[PDB]
Amino acid sequence: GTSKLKYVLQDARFFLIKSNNHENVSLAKAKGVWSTLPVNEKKLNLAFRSARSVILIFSVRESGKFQGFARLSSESHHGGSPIHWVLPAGMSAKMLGGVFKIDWICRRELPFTKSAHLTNPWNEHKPVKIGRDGQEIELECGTQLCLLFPPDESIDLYQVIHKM
Ligand SMILES: O=S(=O)(NC1CC1)c1c[nH]cn1
Repeated sequence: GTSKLKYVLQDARFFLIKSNNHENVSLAKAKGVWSTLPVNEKKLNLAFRSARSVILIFSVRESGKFQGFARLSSESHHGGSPIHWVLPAGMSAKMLGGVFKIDWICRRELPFTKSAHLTNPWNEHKPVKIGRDGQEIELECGTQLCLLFPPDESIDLYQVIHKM
């Protein structure tokens, strides 16, 4: 069903994450972590304190798809075990902010062709697939986008609900 998912998404905030490669999304799915540049790190930390759920929706550049979505479970923190991200050319690990813990809600893919009817008011009402890394997605658009993903029957949202 979709009822616990809708509960998790109620009054949530949504952010588009545009990964340079599949390897970084694979690492995030395996380890339950994400790291971003300080400009986005600051936005996500502010959002984490402001809302019952902050949802990251992931898309690998040139894939034509989203790869899933996850909920922030912490603010960013430094000093963990290093994560061997595959960084964009011209970028060192020192340029990253801290590490966010995340709980995956859906690890299934959604092709952009299925989200063509959804536009993001916070990005000039362009299709929600369009946006820079860290673009906030307005509540209604973000909720409908998440509801379009195939259900991920491997995930039990009971655990996610208790952290809210
Ligand atoms: O270099 S990043 O700020 N973070 C990670 C490498 C994991 C980034 C690039 N594209 C989206 N986010």
